[PDB]
Amino acid sequence: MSYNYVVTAQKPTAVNGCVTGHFTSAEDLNLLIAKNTRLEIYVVTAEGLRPVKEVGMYGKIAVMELFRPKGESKDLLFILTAKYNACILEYKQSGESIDIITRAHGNVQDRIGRPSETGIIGIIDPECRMIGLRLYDGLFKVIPLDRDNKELKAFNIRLEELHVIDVKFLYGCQAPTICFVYQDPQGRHVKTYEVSLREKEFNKGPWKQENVEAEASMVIAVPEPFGGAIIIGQESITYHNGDKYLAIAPPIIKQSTIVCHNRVDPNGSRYLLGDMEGRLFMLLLEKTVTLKDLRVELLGETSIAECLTYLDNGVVFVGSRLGDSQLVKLNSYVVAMETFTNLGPIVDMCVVDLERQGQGQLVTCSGAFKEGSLRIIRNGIGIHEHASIDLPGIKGLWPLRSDPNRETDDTLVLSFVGQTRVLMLNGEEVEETELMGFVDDQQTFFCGNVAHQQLIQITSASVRLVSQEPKALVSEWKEPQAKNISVASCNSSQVVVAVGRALYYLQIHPQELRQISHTEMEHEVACLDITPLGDSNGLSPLCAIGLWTDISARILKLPSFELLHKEMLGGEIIPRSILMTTFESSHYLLCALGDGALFYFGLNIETGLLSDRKKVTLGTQPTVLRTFRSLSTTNVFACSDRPTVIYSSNHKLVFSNVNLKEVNYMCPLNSDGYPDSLALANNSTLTIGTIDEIQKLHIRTVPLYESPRKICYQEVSQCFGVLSSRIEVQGTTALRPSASTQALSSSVSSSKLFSEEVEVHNLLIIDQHTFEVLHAHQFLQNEYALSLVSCKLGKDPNTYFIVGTAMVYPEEAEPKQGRIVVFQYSDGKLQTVAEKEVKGAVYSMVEFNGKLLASINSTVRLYEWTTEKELRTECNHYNNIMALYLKTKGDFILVGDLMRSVLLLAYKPMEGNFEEIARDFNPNWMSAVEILDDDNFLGAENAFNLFVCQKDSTDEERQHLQEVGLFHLGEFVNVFCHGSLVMPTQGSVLFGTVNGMIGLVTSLSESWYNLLLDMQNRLNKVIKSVGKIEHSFWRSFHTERKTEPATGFIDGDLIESFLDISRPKMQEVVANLQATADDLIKVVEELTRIH
Amino acid sequence: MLGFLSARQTGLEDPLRLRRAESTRRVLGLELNKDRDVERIHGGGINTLDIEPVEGRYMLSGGSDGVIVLYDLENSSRQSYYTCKAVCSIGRDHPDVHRYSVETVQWYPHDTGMFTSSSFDKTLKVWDTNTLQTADVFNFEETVYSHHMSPVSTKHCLVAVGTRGPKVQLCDLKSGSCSHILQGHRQEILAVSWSPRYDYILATASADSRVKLWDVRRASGCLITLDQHNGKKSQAVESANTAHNGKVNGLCFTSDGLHLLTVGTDNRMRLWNSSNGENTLVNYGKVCNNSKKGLKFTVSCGCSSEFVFVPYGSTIAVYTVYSGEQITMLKGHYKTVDCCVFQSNFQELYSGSRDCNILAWVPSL
Repeated sequence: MSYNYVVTAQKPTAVNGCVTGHFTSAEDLNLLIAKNTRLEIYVVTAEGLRPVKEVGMYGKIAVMELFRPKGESKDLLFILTAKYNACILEYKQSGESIDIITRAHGNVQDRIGRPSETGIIGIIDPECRMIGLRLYDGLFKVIPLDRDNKELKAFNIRLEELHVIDVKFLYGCQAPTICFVYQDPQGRHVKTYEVSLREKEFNKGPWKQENVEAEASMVIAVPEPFGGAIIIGQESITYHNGDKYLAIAPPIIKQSTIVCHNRVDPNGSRYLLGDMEGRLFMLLLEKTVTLKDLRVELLGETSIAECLTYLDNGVVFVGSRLGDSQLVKLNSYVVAMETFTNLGPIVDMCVVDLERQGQGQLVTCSGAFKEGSLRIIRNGIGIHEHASIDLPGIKGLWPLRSDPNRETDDTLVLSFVGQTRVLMLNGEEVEETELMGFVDDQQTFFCGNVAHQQLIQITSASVRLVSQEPKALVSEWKEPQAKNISVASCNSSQVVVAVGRALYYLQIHPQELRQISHTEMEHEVACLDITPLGDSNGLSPLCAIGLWTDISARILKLPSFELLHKEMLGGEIIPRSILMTTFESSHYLLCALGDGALFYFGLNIETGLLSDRKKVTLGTQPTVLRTFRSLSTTNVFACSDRPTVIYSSNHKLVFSNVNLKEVNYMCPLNSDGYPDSLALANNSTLTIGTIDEIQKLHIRTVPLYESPRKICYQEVSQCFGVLSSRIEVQGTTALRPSASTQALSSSVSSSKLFSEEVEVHNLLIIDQHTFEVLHAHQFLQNEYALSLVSCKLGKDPNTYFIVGTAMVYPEEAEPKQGRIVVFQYSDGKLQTVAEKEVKGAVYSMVEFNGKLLASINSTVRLYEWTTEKELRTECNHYNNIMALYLKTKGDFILVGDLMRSVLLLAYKPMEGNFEEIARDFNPNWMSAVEILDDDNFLGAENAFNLFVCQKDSTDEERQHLQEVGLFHLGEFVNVFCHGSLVMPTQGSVLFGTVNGMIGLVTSLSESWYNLLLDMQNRLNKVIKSVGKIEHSFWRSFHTERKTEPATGFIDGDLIESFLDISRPKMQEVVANLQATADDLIKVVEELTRIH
Repeated sequence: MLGFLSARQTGLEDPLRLRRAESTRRVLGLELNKDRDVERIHGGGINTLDIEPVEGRYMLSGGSDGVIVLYDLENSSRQSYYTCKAVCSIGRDHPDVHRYSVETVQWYPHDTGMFTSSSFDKTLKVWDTNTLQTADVFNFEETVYSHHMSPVSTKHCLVAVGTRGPKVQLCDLKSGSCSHILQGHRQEILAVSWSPRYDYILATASADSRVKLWDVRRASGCLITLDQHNGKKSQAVESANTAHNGKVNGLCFTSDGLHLLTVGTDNRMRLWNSSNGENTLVNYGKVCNNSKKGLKFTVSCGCSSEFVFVPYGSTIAVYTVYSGEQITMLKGHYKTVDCCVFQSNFQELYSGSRDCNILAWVPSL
């Protein structure tokens, strides 16, 4: 609402550059990683990468290089922004306090110029004589390192060659000499210039230019011996020193284009190479001393490499924009010792609230090609590991208090296989012990404290009752015929074990175990629970059971074992655990199957009647439950492959994910040294600890090995629709199996309508739980899935997946054909309901008020869904250049255009037509569009900018949209969607970006906006930004045609930074304002509640 | 196009490369937009057009009829087809209307609320767009061929006025001023242009067959004078340092400001280094220029390739600036094309001609 807050929910994960040197100390080996706005420093150690510092830059890092001028203790850092801020950074550490000083800084932007096609290039003379920059066609900027230039004052040199592919300073030259590949009509060539710092002009190169490969894209300068330059083309690799010409054309590299390289040896004997297909390569140079020959070997397969650097001893870092970045060890083959999560380009995403809880969860289409996946981003509660002790095998855990006087848990019992073990756990120290009266030689089904200062241990063999003042054993109950115990359930007084289908009810009395009720069950007992609700006794009137065979949860009258309620759960999957518990006031029955399905019921301590059935699936593995009391209230822990904590708030169940990997069993443990903590055990280890108050994002990956494009969620079908594209090459076939080919069932478009590597397009039906690919529909040859929608249309009750496409032929620049296709997925079958032919590409679609709204090329049109199951066109709006983006609120439509920016178009139900309401008369290239509310409109610029439009308030000129906001995001936004990752500010929008950063936008009242605005400004003065860049510059809306101060946007990243600043530095900022200290602390803290 | 999207989207290529790269694809697909009309007012042929620099919605025209028209080029409709209606006009009745042909009209840069006109009535008039009344008027001893202001900055208020006199005229919009004179041209100055790039550099072209670049801050002398032979030919004075073999009636700077384009009556177009004034020797072939007055032409901007659009006959010749290839000759007009201006926003083009009509040229596909 004209006042907007933007905060980063997830930093960018993509790596645009990596470099390796001695930055932090002359004797440290450093690895530096630039992730967009983010700079990560590391020290390479004996084992692993020690992280040291991470800093934000106000800008997108274009260039990162370390270099060492004569007279410096250690390497210096040179950075160039994409807004062209230049800086020279030093690493300065005083004690454990650690700062990055700006030694020199300036902005090298030219007022105007033609941005070069292959992009910004930073380079540095091997002698640190100058920094070269090729920013624009026609010029070469020189930043002299000769004198002491603290302002980084630079100057251009006219470059006659107007098309330059790549350039590098050459080693070993009496004056800085650049070598470069450039294109003119007659071809591509490699040329050289000396750079006169006195003449401020170029001089003739040391060696004359030579013709090079038509596709030669990449220049490597070779170190002092051999000298010269190596030039990587798509087909061949050539070497030029100026006296000698060496060229090789390996067949092995023809398949891909080589996009990056790293020198391994300092003498330049070995270079790493990498390509768009993921192949790592080794380039070798054989050897008064000169170069004999070149050789290429294929080292392996890593993430598609944006950039790569060798560290030491066979470990290589892989930066990847397109997918997970890697740390990989070399062998013939390559193994990834480490994997760094990157939500790759987030091409699309959607917010789903599964479990029908309060909270959102994000599912993204991420990466591309080999690296494509879905990522599931959700919030969750982490846990603290105080102790983790290796105990493979744990089949169960129980807390026990041994000393009846002590109110603290002193004993952890662990059941194993044919045995039970007992933990002494004195303080923070845990060691194996024995316990009298307890058998170690059987596996333990249940144990704990019980009535009259006694202990009980149930096993496969007997239920053994134990007096704990003397210890030893008082009573024991075995099955009459001495058969084995199937399942165990016991509360402080009562006990029920089941042997097969048979059931025994026991009570606990002084030095006695009293059997009362007995019965045999229709089918075999699966799980039981007797935990008493409402107490008033300590005796439970009811019994909780579930069975094999019929798969039923049943509640029985405990004394009699008569059946109160039997609910039929259905399906081949049998119940793993059943639990009775109370949240708030209300009584639930919880029963969790072996597939992760957890049903929860309304329970009556009287009827035993289960009412209002509900089910959520958390996890795919059998889920076992344990109750644990956390401070005020009782919570149920759920152990599974997606471990979850379940409780109540506002009298409606809440399921919090837990940021752990997998948990087989758990019990709460509070000891004198481990207070109110939890006992968790997985297949390998038994870990101890507590729940982390603060929620951090948890991320899961579903690798597709092909490219996700759109994704959307069909609730009734309990699955996601996803449009994917795999590449095949010339009939065609893939290089690798991907999600589209792994499908359990699959179909191919039969359409009759329309009649060296090609995209093949699939609609994937994907299960919302297993995330397996249920079905794959493959489109026509040369068909493209563009837009995808899940909705029901017209008076027709069926929910459909609707997909717009285009026919992509090589001969044509924009598609003159395409189609809309209605699919329905029900009863595990993908059905094609209908087709609609269209005169071109369907770039976007949105369900509009029970109608379908699609855009085709220049045309935005509305479809109605007939009683005949078809699409009848209602109205066209033809005034557009390219309509790429659609959003809707009510009868309002927001249309994102390629260049014409945005339009609020409306539907007059009366005339059955379209009327333009208002337009943005500022031309902008749109990435995304969102409607904030009936008035304000959010939009994303091609240039990494955000803006906001608003319906104005007299003449017929009310058709003019005012711009009430402008902000430079620094990220390219692919998708906007309403929703939040949680549960002062109205509204919440999330956005996915190319670098993987996830943002959130929300609205503020003017009173707030202004407060934060001042706070921003005072904060700015006090905070020392890295490159000495100006924050207000950083955020200033900027393009070719415009540069303006950000307005109507508060930078959350900047504001949330106020909590980390020095206590005094805080009081400095506060000062006068418009308010004191802890007041702002309070505010800024609340503002973090939003993500 | 689908590739443009999917690339930009997976961030394969830089979003503003694909953007430039598309933009050029469009210029290439340029054709006469028969779906867009411009409302006819001018009774005399259209001598000049200028599209508002920021956001480019409104455009100024001027006629041999001495009228100035102001159009809104935007479309409010449900439809793709529309006319560009004239918002305002300086007409036969307007007290301050020009008496003779209006040769140039230019938006005061950096302030939309004011535009400027020069005429053959020997005046330069400074207008005010809201009030549509005069603001400043300047008079000259001779007819005004070309005027211009610096697109680069607010560091100064100077206008450069080309007149029949051999002296180049610098009028200062701040106060009345204009005692500032550039000397050394021997004939009519038929064109004047400020560098897009440098604040104080101006380029002047004269019937004296010469082109000079000045730093106006200097009391005496120019910076360079364009010699078409790069001085490989030894001439007596009065001969040497000529741009063309005829009147030089056109001037344009390439978008970056690093080169100059001149059109002569010698039927040639030459591209020059804007710094040292060397001839780059780009071909272009024969380009017909017979005009006795000045010749307005323009350059593309914001695309991979830079194009120049120069009126050629009743057509508009499109060339590539650096390469020197003729792309196409845009044909809509039935009589001689006097000027054309480029719409930077959408890659469209607008042309004025002696048929008293303004044609719209938009890219197709």
